[PDB]
This record gives sequence, C-alpha cells and structure tokens, in this order.
Amino acid sequence: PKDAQVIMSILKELNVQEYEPRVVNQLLEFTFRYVTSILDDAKVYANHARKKTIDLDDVRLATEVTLD
Amino acid sequence: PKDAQVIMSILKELNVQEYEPRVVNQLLEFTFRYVTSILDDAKVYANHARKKTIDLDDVRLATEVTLD
Amino acid sequence: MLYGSSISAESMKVIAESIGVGSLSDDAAKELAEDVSIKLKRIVQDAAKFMNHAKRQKLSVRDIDMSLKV
Amino acid sequence: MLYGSSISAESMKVIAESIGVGSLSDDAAKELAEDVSIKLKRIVQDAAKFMNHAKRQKLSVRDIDMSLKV
Ligand SMILES: [Zn+2]
Ligand SMILES: [Zn+2]
Ligand SMILES: [Zn+2]
Ligand SMILES: [Zn+2]
Ligand SMILES: [Zn+2]
Ligand SMILES: [Zn+2]
Ligand SMILES: [Zn+2]
Ligand SMILES: [Zn+2]
Ligand SMILES: [Zn+2]
Ligand SMILES: [Zn+2]
Ligand SMILES: [Zn+2]
Ligand SMILES: [Zn+2]
Repeated sequence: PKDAQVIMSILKELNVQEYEPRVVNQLLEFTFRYVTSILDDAKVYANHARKKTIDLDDVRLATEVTLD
Repeated sequence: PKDAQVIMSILKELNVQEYEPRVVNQLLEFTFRYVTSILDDAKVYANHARKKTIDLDDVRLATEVTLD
Repeated sequence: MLYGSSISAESMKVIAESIGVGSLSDDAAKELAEDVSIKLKRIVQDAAKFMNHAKRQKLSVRDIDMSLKV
Repeated sequence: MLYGSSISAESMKVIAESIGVGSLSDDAAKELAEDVSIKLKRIVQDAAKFMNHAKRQKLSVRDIDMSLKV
C-alpha cells in the first residue's frame, strides 16, 4: 500500500494523468524483481567478503556488473 | 582453425556424425560470446581489487554470479 | 539527489527478508531505494512516450511491457 | 577433469586481447577453457537430443539455436 502510493505519485509527477489500474501492479512487480536481482548478487559479494550484512559496496558492484 | 578442429572433435566424440558446416561457426561464436561475457565481468572484479591481471578468483566469481 | 517521489529505504528491507538475503546496511538500502526509484521514473517515462507515439492518453500495461523491453 | 577434447587455455588469451581486458593468469585461462568446453559439450548434447527428438540424423543450426535457448 505504502509503495503503491509512491508509484501512483510517480505516475502523476511524470504527467501520466490516466492509466490502467494494473500498471501500478506491474510497477510493484518490477520493483520487487529489480531489488531482488541486485540483492541476490550483492549477497554473493557479501559472502565472499565474509560479511553478514549487505553493504553499499556490495549493492554498487551488483548494480555495475548487471549493467549500470 | 585450431579451435574449429576442437569443435569438430567434440561433435564426433559426442556421436554427432553429420552436421551442417555452419554449426562449427555457431559454436565458435558461442565460445567467443561466453568467454568475453565472463572476462568482461571478471575484469571489473580485478579492477576493484586493484589488479592488472585477471585471476582464477575473478573468473570464478564472474561465473558464479552469471549463473554457474 | 532525487526530485519527486521515491520508494522508501524501509521497503528494501522488507524485500530483503522475503528473499532470505539477510539484513541490509542503511546506506545499501538507501542506495537501492534511490536506484529503483530512478528506474521506475525511466520505465514510466518511456512507457508514456510509447503511449503518446500511439496517440493515446491513458497508459496501458502494454506500454509498460514495451518500456520494460527497452 | 575433462575427458574428450577441450578448447586450449591459449585460445582464452587471444580472446582476452581481442576485447581489451588485458592478460589472464594461467589458472584463470585454464579454468575458462575448461568451463567453455563443458558448455560446448552440453550445447552439442542438447542440440543432438533436439535433432533426434525430431527423428533427424544431421545436426542443424536450428538444433543449435534451440539448445542455446535452453
Ligand atoms: Zn560463492
Ligand atoms: Zn556501509
Ligand atoms: Zn564490503
Ligand atoms: Zn567499477
Ligand atoms: Zn591465480
Ligand atoms: Zn583476486
Ligand atoms: Zn546505485
Ligand atoms: Zn514526459
Ligand atoms: Zn490495455
Ligand atoms: Zn569454472
Ligand atoms: Zn548423446
Ligand atoms: Zn538447416
């Protein structure tokens, strides 16, 4: 709900005044997919560094290697 | 030529007695694509480690993160 | 950094737990929340461009799919 | 490790230069040559399975494309 609102605000801010309701759903799914993809790689880096908590450097490398 | 021969030997060893000639070309292209893909990521790891030469650990991580 | 709305760093934490990757440092969650918000704005922007190119005024799931392909 | 034929570690070096990533350690080139050879055998094997499933005896570029998709 909290995230759905952010997405609705982004749509309005970018001047998308009307949209099919499911666009929000699609965007929430993308959000999940993107974050999980980056975190999944970042976890490996954290592992190889022998860390328990994913850090900025892990997220930065994951993002850099999976394009930018 | 050297690599084309290896590919032809693999085809024979796996009991593929007949094949369209271009299959070899396709496989050489795959070889290039796979190696370049792994090396491209491995280079980033080598960079972040402040190394000039790609090492085993770089190739292993690149391979692990781009599936396995 | 970013103008307009953005996904909270807190939401990144919830997602992290749902997939079992453990805890995220605050700076890592903030970076990800910012990055995903930037991605969301790009997806919506491109989708709206597709919509308009087609002379429509209502964004469709089809416009979003096209945008995700680019 | 591997039975049958395999791409040489030397070929990995040539590829590395062609893309500008610099030199490879000998162990890195050997690992890659081994890995790509394992991949090649898998691609050919799956392609031959597709070929046979279709009751053909000559491997086609189409069988290789199908295999690369899987
Ligand atoms: Zn690992
Ligand atoms: Zn940190
Ligand atoms: Zn770290
Ligand atoms: Zn970098
Ligand atoms: Zn080494
Ligand atoms: Zn190293
Ligand atoms: Zn970032
Ligand atoms: Zn616009
Ligand atoms: Zn529609
Ligand atoms: Zn390997
Ligand atoms: Zn077989
Ligand atoms: Zn054919």
